[PDB]
Amino acid sequence: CGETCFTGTCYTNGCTCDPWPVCTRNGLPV
Repeated sequence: CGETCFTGTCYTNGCTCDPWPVCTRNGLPV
C-alpha cells in the first residue's frame, strides 16, 4: 500500500491495518 495506519485505520481504500502501523493491499504490504 505504501501507506501507514498508526491509528489502526488506513487512509487509502483497498488496504487494511494488518501489519501495523502499515496497510495491506489484498493481504500484501504494497
